[PDB]
Amino acid sequence: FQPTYGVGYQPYRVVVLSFELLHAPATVCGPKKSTNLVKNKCVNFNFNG
Amino acid sequence: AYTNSFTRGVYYPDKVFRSSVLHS
Repeated sequence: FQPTYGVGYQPYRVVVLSFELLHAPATVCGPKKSTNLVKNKCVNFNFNG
Repeated sequence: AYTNSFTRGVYYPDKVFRSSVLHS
């Protein structure tokens, strides 16, 4: 790789983020704020997404 | 040397709980 190369021949850094949405316990989350847990009422819920 | 395996070498196919069901 040389600085003179054209836009197609220039180097590009590449990253592939490979997600595993498995039915296992989750360990990588987005920044979502958790709440207290409500029981016996009908409620909306979100458990690990 | 050899033997017959009978009904062994089955594993839980996915990490989901199920009960009182027949699953293919």
